[PDB]
Amino acid sequence: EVQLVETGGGLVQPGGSLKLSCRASGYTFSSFAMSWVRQAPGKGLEWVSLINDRGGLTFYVDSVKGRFTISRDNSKNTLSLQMHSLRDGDTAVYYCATGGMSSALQSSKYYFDFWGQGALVTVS
Amino acid sequence: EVQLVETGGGLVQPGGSLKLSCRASGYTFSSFAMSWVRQAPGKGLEWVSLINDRGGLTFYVDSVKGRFTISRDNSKNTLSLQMHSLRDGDTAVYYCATGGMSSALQSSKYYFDFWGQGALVTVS
Amino acid sequence: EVQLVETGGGLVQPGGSLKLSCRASGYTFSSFAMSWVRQAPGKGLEWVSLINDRGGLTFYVDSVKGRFTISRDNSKNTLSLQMHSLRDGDTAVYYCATGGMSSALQSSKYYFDFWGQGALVTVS
Amino acid sequence: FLGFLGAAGSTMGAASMTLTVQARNLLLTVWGIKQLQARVLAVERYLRDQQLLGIWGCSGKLICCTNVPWNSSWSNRNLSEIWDNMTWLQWDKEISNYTQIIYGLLEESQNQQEKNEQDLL
Amino acid sequence: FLGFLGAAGSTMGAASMTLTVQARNLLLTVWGIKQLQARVLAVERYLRDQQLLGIWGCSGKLICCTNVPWNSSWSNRNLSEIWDNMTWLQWDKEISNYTQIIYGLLEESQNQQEKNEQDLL
Amino acid sequence: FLGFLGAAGSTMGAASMTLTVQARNLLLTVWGIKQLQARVLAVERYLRDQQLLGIWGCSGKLICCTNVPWNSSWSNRNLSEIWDNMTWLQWDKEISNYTQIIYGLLEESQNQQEKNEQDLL
Amino acid sequence: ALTQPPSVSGSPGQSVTISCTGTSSDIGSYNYVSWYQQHPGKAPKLMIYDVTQRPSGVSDRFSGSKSGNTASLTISGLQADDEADYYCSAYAGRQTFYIFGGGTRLTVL
Amino acid sequence: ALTQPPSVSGSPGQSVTISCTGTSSDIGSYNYVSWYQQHPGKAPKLMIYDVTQRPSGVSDRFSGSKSGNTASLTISGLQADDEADYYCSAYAGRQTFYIFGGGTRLTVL
Amino acid sequence: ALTQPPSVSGSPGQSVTISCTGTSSDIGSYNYVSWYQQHPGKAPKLMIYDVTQRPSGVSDRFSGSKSGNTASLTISGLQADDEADYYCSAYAGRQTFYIFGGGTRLTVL
Ligand SMILES: *[C@@H]1O[C@H](CO)[C@@H](O)[C@H](O)[C@H]1NC(C)=O
Ligand SMILES: *[C@@H]1O[C@H](CO)[C@@H](O)[C@H](O)[C@H]1NC(C)=O
Ligand SMILES: *[C@@H]1O[C@H](CO)[C@@H](O)[C@H](O)[C@H]1NC(C)=O
Ligand SMILES: *[C@@H]1O[C@H](CO)[C@@H](O)[C@H](O)[C@H]1NC(C)=O
Ligand SMILES: *[C@@H]1O[C@H](CO)[C@@H](O)[C@H](O)[C@H]1NC(C)=O
Ligand SMILES: *[C@@H]1O[C@H](CO)[C@@H](O)[C@H](O)[C@H]1NC(C)=O
Ligand SMILES: *[C@@H]1O[C@H](CO)[C@@H](O)[C@H](O)[C@H]1NC(C)=O
Ligand SMILES: *[C@@H]1O[C@H](CO)[C@@H](O)[C@H](O)[C@H]1NC(C)=O
Ligand SMILES: *[C@@H]1O[C@H](CO)[C@@H](O)[C@H](O)[C@H]1NC(C)=O
Ligand SMILES: *[C@@H]1O[C@H](CO)[C@@H](O)[C@H](O)[C@H]1NC(C)=O
Ligand SMILES: *[C@@H]1O[C@H](CO)[C@@H](O)[C@H](O)[C@H]1NC(C)=O
Ligand SMILES: *[C@@H]1O[C@H](CO)[C@@H](O)[C@H](O)[C@H]1NC(C)=O
Ligand SMILES: *[C@@H]1O[C@H](CO)[C@@H](O)[C@H](O)[C@H]1NC(C)=O
Ligand SMILES: *[C@@H]1O[C@H](CO)[C@@H](O)[C@H](O)[C@H]1NC(C)=O
Ligand SMILES: *[C@@H]1O[C@H](CO)[C@@H](O)[C@H](O)[C@H]1NC(C)=O
Repeated sequence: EVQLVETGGGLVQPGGSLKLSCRASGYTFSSFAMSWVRQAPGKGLEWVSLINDRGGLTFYVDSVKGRFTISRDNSKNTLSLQMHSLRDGDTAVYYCATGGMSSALQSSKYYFDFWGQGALVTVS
Repeated sequence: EVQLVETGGGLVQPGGSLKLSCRASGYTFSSFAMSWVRQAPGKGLEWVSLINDRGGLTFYVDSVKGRFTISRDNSKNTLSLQMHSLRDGDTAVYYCATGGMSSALQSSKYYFDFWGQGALVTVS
Repeated sequence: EVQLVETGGGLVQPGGSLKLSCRASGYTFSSFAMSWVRQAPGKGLEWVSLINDRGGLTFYVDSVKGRFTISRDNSKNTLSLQMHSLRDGDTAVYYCATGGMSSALQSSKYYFDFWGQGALVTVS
Repeated sequence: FLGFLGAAGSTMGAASMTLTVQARNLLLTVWGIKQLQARVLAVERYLRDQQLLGIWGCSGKLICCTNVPWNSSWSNRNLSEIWDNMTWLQWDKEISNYTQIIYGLLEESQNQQEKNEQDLL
Repeated sequence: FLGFLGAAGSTMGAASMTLTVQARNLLLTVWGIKQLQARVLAVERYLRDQQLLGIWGCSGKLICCTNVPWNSSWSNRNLSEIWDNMTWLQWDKEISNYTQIIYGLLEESQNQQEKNEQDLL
Repeated sequence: FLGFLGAAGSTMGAASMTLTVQARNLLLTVWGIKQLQARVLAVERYLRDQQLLGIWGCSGKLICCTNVPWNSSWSNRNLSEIWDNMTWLQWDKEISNYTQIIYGLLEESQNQQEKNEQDLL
Repeated sequence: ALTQPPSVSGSPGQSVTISCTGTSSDIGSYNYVSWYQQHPGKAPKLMIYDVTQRPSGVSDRFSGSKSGNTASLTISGLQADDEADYYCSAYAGRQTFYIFGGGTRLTVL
Repeated sequence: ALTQPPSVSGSPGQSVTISCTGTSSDIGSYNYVSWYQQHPGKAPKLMIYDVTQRPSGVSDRFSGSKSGNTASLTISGLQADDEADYYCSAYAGRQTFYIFGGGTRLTVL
Repeated sequence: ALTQPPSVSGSPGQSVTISCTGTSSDIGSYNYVSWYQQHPGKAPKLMIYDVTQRPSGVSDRFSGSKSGNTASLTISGLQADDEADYYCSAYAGRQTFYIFGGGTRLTVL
């Protein structure tokens, strides 16, 4: 049993900023790469960002590439996602998930093993 | 006197695959780079692909870049071109030709010295 | 007090070529990077090209990238800009300016400290 | 943390973070000769390893990712066993008989790469 | 122009154009032993510097731009003073006490870089 | 196929595929001294060549493509004669008198390249 | 991205197939096509990963495969408990890491 | 590029502000936004460089700052001698080195 | 690509010129502009390579040159045996290796 719990504010003005976070437990945090996936209010899933297990390498979807920052702290078992600028198009549920990458000295994943329940963020 | 003889099937369905080949004689096969050029049924010439004399380096025109493979076997004096997916727009005569590149330790070519007669390929 | 004096022809036919130059004095020529900036007959300023203090590195705005050459001779205290092809859209006053880059072993600039008065070039 | 060879009993993926620890430890006339021979040998051994990395295209690196595939016949194990259970001493015994084959393949793929890169220039 | 150490009294940015000048100058039985010891030492000293550049990711270079930030506490001066007024002998005295700190940081950033580059492949 | 120097009578382009063959062959107190001198010299000669490749920007390579143009006055021949008819022994005699000029040019173009690459960072 | 918009349906005990169609520089070239199940209001669950493999805890009623540029999810002994949206995703190389298709709603009759 | 098209005006002794708005991968990310003054018929003069700094010879009537993606030039004790066009520019990274906005005409009332 | 669409013609013994116009990052910058002759129903033959050179076996009735971004093929003592299509091609750098123009039909009058 593992848990991923998203926290963070859910209501912002466009043009502002928002920081979300995700507390993990039940597994070695430091052994896994992690990512964020959005669920549009009425559509499907979209990948947004990915961070390596050691925190050194980050990747983004083009639509947030110059706006969002993904960060990790392995001593607290947490992820964070720092949003800036914010658009109406960014309204979504943001899910914390474990998987996405690999560490090249272990079997690859390229899929998401665990999901949290998601933080809801609305841009007004 | 040199010869280049194209062989291979001439009728395929779109969505399929086709392998063409070209037997060479009268010159040292291994000393020359080779390429394929298309002749549209009613238009001009188009370069499609190029392979180095040793077979290690290949180049493609963007329109077939994710679909065609060019290969060479210097022990049999043959070229091959493996087509996949196939579009109606790929109907053409495919010519085997000698030239196109160089080996950087000899005079350059950047032109085609010898041509075969061409295989006719129709996509239905 | 420093001076930058632009010289060069001011009337060309489209499709031709033109060489402009800029004589500098009052400062160590070799200590500064230099650039050219255009003033459209009825609009604003546009950066065109930049050359490093030692003359080894050059940069261009995309609109002239395949047409203009920037060169420097530190023994004569001069810049030159060689225009080719020439378009009606290239009519402008061409200013010689000091600044733009840096030499990575000294404080950066990224601004223009000195300006000449400008050569006027008309494409007919 | 650990000093020289302190990672010897650690697993392969726990070790291999200490590569600089070991790399830096490789550097009456009769006594003078015995010591010069010892010093000359240390230099010669060092240089042979560096020459070998060079011809494989790994000069200047402690970790060098190559373009040679791994034959399953050399060791049919998954990354999990090799990097998480085994130590480097155990691994060295397991594939001792394939060392020269692997080295020959590394030299050959570099020769081909080096030439392809010349033709592209 | 200048030969070996001719730039010693020049400023740091005037010097550092002569790096190949200095780099190339680093290369009865009792007399034989004394000279072999001198020659063996010259080789050992040379190789230690080359090994050190290697682990910092600067192999094969005379000028190597790294990814470590400069702490203002090591020397709170602007580029103008360091490169235009000071000589290398003066600089070496000014930051002698920080040399080992800097070296440790250079080794560590290379270890991290080298691993990140493996994961990307 | 061929072992050490087996390609000596081959043409320049047939040879130069055997570069690793030659590179790997470069590695009572009185007898001890004579042998240490021979071993120390082999190391010193090896390192001088490696240092030289380094300052030219060719560290770690057997084939290094540079950015210096070939003056026709050094040898006015086409690639066909040089790579297909001549051997390396013949070539070495033909351009012996230009070796130092070429070496000076290689060092200088590397110094300029190395600095331009610093300014771009 | 990937496509398959329709609803999908069948009666208990009948099998159903959910398609996932992509392109060559995507699903064709990489064998990394996972599938996720999502009941409305809940986070997604991984059902299939890589191509055919399932996570421990996932029943054998779920399997999948691919051909050409099209992947599919097969549900065999269809249950009322399978009423969830299903999504496919795929690794699409470096630069564009992941893409998803829209999902399909599975209705049990 | 950068934008600020309107004329700007005020009476002697009144301050005025000239805006310069860009984007994130430009003015937002790099603190290199100089300002130039140009009387018609003359070459431009540097007034502000980097963000807030002025060249020696430039009076303290000229200062500037930035916030977010917008920079501005402030003129305090406005003089009749300030009747010039003002332009902002910015370093926009490698590849696209410099961009300029159109300038504004400052009218003294 | 390269352009020259019209037919070309003349009587036996008259010279003709066949143009080939490209761009700067093509024909302007690289001196690699070969020409090929093709009788309908047959594979092409190389007539000119590089810029002015001809293959052994090609007569001196065929020559060529370039100026600016335009290349041309010259046929001198025009024969009835020259009734073929002529194509120009050029090396266009790495990435885009070769381009061709459409050819022209040479009619002997
Ligand atoms: C020795 O083995 C134990 C067994 O778990 C392990 O925890 C310990 O870390 C090992 N020693 C080292 C240096 O890793
Ligand atoms: C793997 O090794 C076996 C012999 O141990 C050999 O026959 C086989 O061809 C090798 N495979 C490859 C891909 O080289
Ligand atoms: C992979 O690892 C497992 C350990 O759970 C092992 O049982 C299996 O044999 C390994 N696969 C191979 C290739 O042996
Ligand atoms: C290999 O390491 C893993 C790490 O958790 C451990 O669970 C497993 O039992 C180990 N296998 C062996 C054979 O020691
Ligand atoms: C290596 O050779 C020895 C020779 O007896 C053999 O016993 C050993 O099993 C071999 N190792 C492997 C991994 O096959
Ligand atoms: C020595 O100092 C003087 C002082 O200006 C300077 O000009 C000279 O160049 C210095 N020597 C060298 C080698 O630079
Ligand atoms: C700079 O050095 C001081 C001690 O001299 C240290 O406390 C500080 O953290 C260092 N700064 C950085 C950025 O490491
Ligand atoms: C920068 O250089 C000036 C020389 O004009 C000097 O006065 C100032 O102290 C230097 N800044 C620092 C960081 O000390
Ligand atoms: C540093 O060099 C500059 C070069 O012009 C000179 O003006 C300045 O006075 C020098 N400063 C010192 C402290 O020598
Ligand atoms: C280096 O240590 C010595 C020890 O006495 C001290 O005097 C000197 O000031 C130190 N250097 C610096 C730059 O602090
Ligand atoms: C020696 O010369 C002959 C002459 O053709 C040639 O065939 C042979 O290969 C040469 N020897 C070598 C090692 O190439
Ligand atoms: C070629 O060498 C001659 C002298 O042998 C020299 O004068 C000439 O300038 C050299 N050419 C180039 C391009 O350097
Ligand atoms: C080029 O090669 C030919 C051999 O056919 C030779 O006759 C000619 O002299 C060579 N060119 C030069 C530069 O000498
Ligand atoms: C050079 O080699 C070619 C290879 O075919 C040969 O034909 C030619 O005669 C050789 N020339 C000389 C001078 O040996
Ligand atoms: C090299 O110098 C010697 C000195 O006599 C001369 O004979 C020889 O021709 C020179 N070599 C060349 C290639 O000019």
